[PDB]
Amino acid sequence: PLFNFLC
Amino acid sequence: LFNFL
Amino acid sequence: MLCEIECRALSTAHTRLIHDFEPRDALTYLEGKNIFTEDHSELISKMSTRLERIANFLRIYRRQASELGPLIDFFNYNNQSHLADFLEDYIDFAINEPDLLRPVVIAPQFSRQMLDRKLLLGNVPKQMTCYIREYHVDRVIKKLDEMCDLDSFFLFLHGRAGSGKSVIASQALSKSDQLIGINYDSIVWLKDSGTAPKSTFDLFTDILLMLKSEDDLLNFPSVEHVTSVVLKRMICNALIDRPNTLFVFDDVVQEETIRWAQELRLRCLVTTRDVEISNAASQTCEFIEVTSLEIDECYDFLEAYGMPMPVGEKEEDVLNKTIELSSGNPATLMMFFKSCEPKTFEKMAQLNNKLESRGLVGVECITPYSYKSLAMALQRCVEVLSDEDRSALAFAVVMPPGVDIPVKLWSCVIPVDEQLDDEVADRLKRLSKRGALLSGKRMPVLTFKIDHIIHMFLKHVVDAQTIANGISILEQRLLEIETVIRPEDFPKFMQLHQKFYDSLKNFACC
Amino acid sequence: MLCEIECRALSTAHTRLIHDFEPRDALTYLEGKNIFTEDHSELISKMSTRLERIANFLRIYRRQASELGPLIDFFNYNNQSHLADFLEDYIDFAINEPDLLRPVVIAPQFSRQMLDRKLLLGNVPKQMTCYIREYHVDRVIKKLDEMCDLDSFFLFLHGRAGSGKSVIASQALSKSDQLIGINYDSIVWLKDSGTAPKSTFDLFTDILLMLKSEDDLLNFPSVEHVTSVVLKRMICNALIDRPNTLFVFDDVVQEETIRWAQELRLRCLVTTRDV
Amino acid sequence: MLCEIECRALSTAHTRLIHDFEPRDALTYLEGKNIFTEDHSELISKMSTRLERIANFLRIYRRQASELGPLIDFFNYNNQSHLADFLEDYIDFAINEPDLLRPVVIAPQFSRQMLDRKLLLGNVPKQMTCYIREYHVDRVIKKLDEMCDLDSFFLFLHGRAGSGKSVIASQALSKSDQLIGINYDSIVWLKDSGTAPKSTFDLFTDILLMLKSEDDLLNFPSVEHVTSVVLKRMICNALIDRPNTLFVFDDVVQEETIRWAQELRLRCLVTTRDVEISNAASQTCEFIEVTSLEIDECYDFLEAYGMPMPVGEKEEDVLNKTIELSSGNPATLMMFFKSCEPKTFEKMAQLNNKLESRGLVGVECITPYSYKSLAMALQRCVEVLSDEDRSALAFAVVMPPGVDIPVKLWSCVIPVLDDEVADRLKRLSKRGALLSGKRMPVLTFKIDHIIHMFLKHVVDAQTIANGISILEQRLLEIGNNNETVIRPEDFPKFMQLHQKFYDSLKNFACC
Ligand SMILES: Nc1ncnc2c1ncn2[C@@H]1O[C@H](COP(=O)(O)OP(=O)(O)OP(=O)(O)O)[C@@H](O)[C@H]1O
Ligand SMILES: Nc1ncnc2c1ncn2[C@@H]1O[C@H](COP(=O)(O)OP(=O)(O)OP(=O)(O)O)[C@@H](O)[C@H]1O
Ligand SMILES: Nc1ncnc2c1ncn2[C@@H]1O[C@H](COP(=O)(O)OP(=O)(O)OP(=O)(O)O)[C@@H](O)[C@H]1O
Ligand SMILES: [Mg+2]
Ligand SMILES: [Mg+2]
Ligand SMILES: [Mg+2]
Repeated sequence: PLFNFLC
Repeated sequence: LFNFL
Repeated sequence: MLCEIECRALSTAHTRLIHDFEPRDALTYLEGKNIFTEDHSELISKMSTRLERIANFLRIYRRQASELGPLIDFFNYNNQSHLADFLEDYIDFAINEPDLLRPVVIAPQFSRQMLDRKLLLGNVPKQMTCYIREYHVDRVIKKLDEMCDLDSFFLFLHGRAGSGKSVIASQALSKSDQLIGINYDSIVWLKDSGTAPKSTFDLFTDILLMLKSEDDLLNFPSVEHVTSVVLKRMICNALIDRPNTLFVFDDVVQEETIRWAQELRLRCLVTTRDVEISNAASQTCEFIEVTSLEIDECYDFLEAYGMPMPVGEKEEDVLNKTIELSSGNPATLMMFFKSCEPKTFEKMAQLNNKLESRGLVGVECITPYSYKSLAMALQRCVEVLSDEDRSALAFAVVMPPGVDIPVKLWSCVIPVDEQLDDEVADRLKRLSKRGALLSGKRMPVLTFKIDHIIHMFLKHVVDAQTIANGISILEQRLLEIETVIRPEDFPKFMQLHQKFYDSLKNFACC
Repeated sequence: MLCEIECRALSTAHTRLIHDFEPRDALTYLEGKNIFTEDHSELISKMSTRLERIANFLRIYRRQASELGPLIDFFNYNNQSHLADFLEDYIDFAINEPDLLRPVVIAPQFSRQMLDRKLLLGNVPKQMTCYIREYHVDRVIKKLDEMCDLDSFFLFLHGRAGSGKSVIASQALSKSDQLIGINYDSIVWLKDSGTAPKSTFDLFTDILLMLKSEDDLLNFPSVEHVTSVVLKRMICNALIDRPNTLFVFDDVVQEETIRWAQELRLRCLVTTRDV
Repeated sequence: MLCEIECRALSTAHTRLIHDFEPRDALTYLEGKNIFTEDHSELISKMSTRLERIANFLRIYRRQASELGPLIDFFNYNNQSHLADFLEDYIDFAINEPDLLRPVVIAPQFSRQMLDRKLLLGNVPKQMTCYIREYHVDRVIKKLDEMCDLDSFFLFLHGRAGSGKSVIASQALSKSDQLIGINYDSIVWLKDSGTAPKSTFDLFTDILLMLKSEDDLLNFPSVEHVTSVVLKRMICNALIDRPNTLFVFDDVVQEETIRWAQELRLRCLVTTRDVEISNAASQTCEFIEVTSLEIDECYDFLEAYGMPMPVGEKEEDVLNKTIELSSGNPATLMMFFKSCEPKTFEKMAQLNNKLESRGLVGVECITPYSYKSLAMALQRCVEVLSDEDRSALAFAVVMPPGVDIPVKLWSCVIPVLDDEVADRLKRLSKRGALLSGKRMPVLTFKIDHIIHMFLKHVVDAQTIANGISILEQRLLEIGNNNETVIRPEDFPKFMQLHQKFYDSLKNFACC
C-alpha cells in the first residue's frame, strides 16, 4: 500500500 | 545485445 | 466544390430556404450549367417531403459546384429573388468588405430562442445562473471572438479539479448572442474523459455522429470496427456541410484527442486539468487558467446562493476558515453549502471541524458536480501521474499547507534516483502543471506551495506509514551545521510550523 | 412565404375557392406582377381538372410572393368579388385588430380530446374521483401554470411512501383543461422505479419511444445497444416535433434520472419519496 | 461533339439563353441543315416549359453537329442577334487567338480551396509555421514542379530519424499555390509505417479508399479479402477519375510499398529514413537529403519559439553544447525546448548535463513528434537492420563521437582485405543515417552524438567495456608492428587522445 487505492 | 532494440 | 464561407451562406440562409424554395424548380436550370448528374437529379426529383429534396440539394450542391454562382443566378429568375439577394449580399459583405459581415448581414436575425435550439442540439450544458464568474467567462468569449476568423485553433480553459472550468464554458456559450450565429454557425460539445486507448477513437465516432443529420442516424453502420483514417476521412467528409463549427471537448486527459483535433483542423474549446497536452499541438494555442476562487469572490458565491453574512468576528473567521480550507474551490465550496443543512454559521463551523477530522469525506454531497467529493476527482489526476511524480505527490503531505517554502526544504522529503537538487523543482513543476496540485512562484526565491484542499486530499488518502516516514525523513536533514519567507539562516528549525506537524503526528498515532 | 393568419385564410376559404375560380385567369396576372414563373404557370395551366389547377395554385403561390396581395387584387377584377371581400374582411380582422382567439376553445368536447385522447396516449392514469385533496392538487396545477413559459424546470411532488403523491399528480393533470392544450401541447407520464444502473438509460429509451410516431413503432430497432450520448441526441432530435411538452416522472429513486432530465432540458413534474 | 471552348460558350451564355430563345424556331433549321432528326425535334417540340425545350436543345445539339455553326447562323436571323454576337465574339476570342487563361486564377480565395479543402481532404497535416527551412522545402517544391509533366516518378525526401522530413513535406505542399491546382489536381497523403508483410496491401487499401467518392464509403465492402492483383486493378480503375494526382507516402520502411507504387505508375513524394528502398524502383529517382540542422539554423529555430540568445562566452558555449549533443536534430531540439521550463540558459545547461548522465531519456517530452524520445524512433531503425549490421552498429559505441576516423581504426571493434568494414558502415549510414561518410582525405566514417547517446544507454552494459577492451587490444597489436586534420597513421597506436571521453564511457560499463 502506497496510496489507499489511489484515493 | 540491445535491450528490446 | 465550395468551401466554408459559401456554405456558411447556404447555412445561415436555411430558415429561408425552408420558408420559400423548391429544388425541382432548380434542377432543370442547373443540369445545364454543369453542376449535377442524372443520379443526383434522380435522388432529388423523387422525394416525398421538400425538406428531403432541400437537404439533398444543399448537400449535393455543396459538393458538386465549382462555385456559388448558378444558385444566385436562379433564385433571381424564379421570383424567389428575396433569396439570391440575401446570398449575394453575404458574398459581397465577404469578399470585398470583410468585418462588416458580422454586424450587417449576419446579426439582424439573431434570436434568443434559436440559440437554445442550437445549444441543445449541440449538447451544450445549461449555463449556471445564480452566480457567474464575470472575468473568466468574459475573457473566454473575448478570445473566442478574436479567433472565429481562424481556420483551426485551441483554446485551453485549464484548471484544478472542481475549479469550475466547464461551467464557465457553459456560460461563455450562453452569455453572448454572438458566438453562436454571428461568430460561429454551430456548436458541438462533447465530453471526453478518455483513459483507455480506444476512447480517443470512440469520441470522434460520436463527433462524426454529432454532426450527422437526423436522417441517416438509422443507417449508422458497424462503424465501431473501421480504421482511424476512415473515421477521420468520414468526418472531414461530413464536415463540409458544417461551416464555422465550434468544438467543445469537455474534460480532455489524453493528448491523443488533441492530436486528432489537430489533424482534423478543428476549432476547439478545451476544458482540461492537465495543461501539458497542448505540447501535442504544433499550432495557435491560447490559454485561460481558472484560478482558485479569490477570498472576495467566495463571499459573492455564498451571498449568490442565500448564505447569511457575518457579524461577530468569529463568524467572518468561520467563513475565512471555510475559504482557507477549501483553498478557493467552487465544487467543494458548493458541497459545503449543500451540506450546511440548518444554514447557521454554527453548523458551518461544525463542518469546518468535520473537514479536518474526516477530510473531504466529511462534506461529500450530491452536487451539480458528477462527483460526491473532490477526492473522486483528484483520484484520476493522481492515477495518470508519472510514477515518479506519483511519488513526489505522495510525499508532499508532510509539508505546511498554505505556506510558501523553498525547494531545498522540499528536497528533503521528495525522492530522486550529487549536490544540485533541481530535479525536485522539475518534478514539482510537472506536479502543478498537471492538475494544479502544487503552486509555483519564481522570486524572491524559488519556492512552491501546497494548498489546503489539495492537502486534506492526501491526508486521509496516502499510506498511513508514509506520513510518519516522511516526518522522520524530514527531521533528519533538519540540523546539519507571515508575508515573509523563511530565511536560510533559519531553515534548521521547521518548528515554526509545529502546529501543522503536531497534527500529522497525532494523525499517525491513530 | 405567408404565415399562420394568411394560410388560415387560404385554408378557410376552400369551400369557397372550389365553387368559383380558375388559376389560369390569374396565371398571367401572376406571371405579370412578378410573383410566378412561366414554368410554374406551365405546371398550373395544362391540368385536366380544376381541382388540379387550384391545388397547384394554392401550393405554388405561397413561396414566391412576400404576401397575399396579388390574389385579393384579382378576385376583385374577375367578377369573383364575393371571394376577395371575404379575404379582405379577414385581412382586416387581423391587420386592423390586435385580438383574435388565443389558445382556447371553439371546437368543443375537449372531453375526448384532452381527457380521453391525450391523457390516455401519454399514459396518464385514470385520476381519482371519490376524494380530491384540494390544496395540493390545486397548488400543483397553479405552480405548473406559472412555469409553462419556462424552457425547463423541476417540480418535486415529494412525500412519504403511500403518502398520495402520484394520485395528486394524476388529478392535477386531469382536472383542469389548461395544463394539457393551453399551457402544454402534450403529456408524457412515465414510471421510473429504477434501482439498477441500467434502468436510467432504459427509462429514456421508453421516453424516446413515447415520443415516436404511431408510424415506426414497427420499425423499432435493436436500440438496446447504442450509446447514451446517442439516445440523448435521438430524443432531443425527436423532440423537435414536440413543442411545449410536459413530463411526469412517476416514482423517481435515482438522481441519475434527474441528471438526464436536466441534460435533456426537459419540463418535469416528479413524484418521488427522497427529496 | 463540341469541346471545352464551345461548351464553355453554351454554358457561359445560359443566363442569356433563358431570357430570349425557343428551340422550335431552330428545330426546322436544324431538321434542315442536317444536324437534327424528326424524333430529336419531336422530343424538343412538344415540351410544356421553355426551360424544357432549352435544356433538351442544349443536350441534344452537342452530339449530331461537327461544330457550333448552325446555332450562330440562327440567332442572327431570329432578331436574337444579341446572342449570336456574344457567341461569335467568343468564337473569335478562341479561333483567332492562341491565348486564353492557362491553369491559374479568376475566382479568388483558393485559400479555402487549395489550403482548406484539398489539403484537409487529402489528409495533409497542418504545415509548420513558426520556422520554415527555406532551402529544403523550396527544393522540394521546385523538384516537384519540374516533374508534374511526368507520368510517374519518385522523390525521396530522406534523412535521419526526427530529422524533419515530413514537416518539410507538409510545408512544401502548403506554401505554394502551384503544386495543388496548377501542377497536380489532387493530393493524397498517407502514413505507411508498415513493418508486417500484410501492411503493404492494407496501405493501398486505404489509398483505394482515399480515392473513392463521398458516395460509396457507406457501400464499403468486406474488401479485406480480395487478391492483390485486384486491389491494384481497383485502384488503377478508380484512378481514371483522378487526373494528375500527387502521392505523399509519409514514413516508408518497406520497399514493397515502393514496388506497388511503381507497378501502379503513381506520382510519389516519399518521406523515409532508409534510402536504399529506391533500389526497388527502376526509374527517374530523385533524392533530397534532409541534412542535420546547421548550428545557425538551430539558432533561427531557437529564436523562432522565443528563446533568449547568448551573451557571456560560456553560454554560447552552453548552447553549442546543446547543438553538438543533439547533433543537429529538429525533434530532440524541440523536446529540449518544451522541457526548458523557466527558459534560462541555466536550466538549459541543467539539461546539457542530464543528457550525458541519462541519455536521450533525460529530455524526453511531449512533442509534435509521434515519439516520446528520439530513442523510440531509432528503435525501429535499429530493429530493421541486417543482423550483422545490427552488430557493427551495436559495437560502434566505443568510438569517439564527432570525430573523423579511419576504416582500419574501425576494423578493431567491428565484427566479421578489410574493406568489408566500410561496406557495413556504408549500409549503416544509408539506412537511417546512423553513421556519416567522408570520402577523402582518407576513407573515413564518423559517428555523431545523438546516434551515440542512443547506443550508450541501449547496448549491453558488458559490450561497452568489451568493445573498449577489444580496442585497446588491437590498438596495441598495431603498436607491436614497429581539427580540420585527419588522425595520422604514425599515430593510430594511441587512441588515448580521446581518453577524456574514453574515460567516461569506461566509467559507464565498469561501474
Ligand atoms: N459559476 C458557478 N456558479 C455556480 N456554481 C459553480 C460555478 N462554478 C462551479 N460551480 C460548482 O462547482 C462545481 C465544479 O464546476 P465544474 O463542473 O466547472 O468543474 P470542472 O472545472 O469541470 O472540474 P473537472 O474538470 O474536474 O470536471 C460545479 O459542478 C458547481 O456545482
Ligand atoms: N385522493 C387520494 N389521495 C391519496 N391517496 C389515495 C387517494 N385515493 C386513494 N388513495 C390510495 O392511496 C394509495 C397511494 O397513492 P399514491 O400511489 O399516490 O402514493 P404515492 O405518493 O405514489 O407513494 P409512492 O410514491 O410510494 O408510490 C393509492 O394507491 C390509493 O389506494
Ligand atoms: N520546421 C521544422 N522542421 C523540422 N522539425 C520540426 C520543425 N518544427 C518543429 N519540428 C519538430 O521536429 C519533429 C520531427 O519532425 P518530422 O515529423 O518531420 O520528422 P521526420 O523527418 O518525419 O522523422 P521520422 O520520419 O523519423 O518521423 C516534429 O514532430 C516537430 O516536433
Ligand atoms: Mg470538465
Ligand atoms: Mg408513485
Ligand atoms: Mg514521418
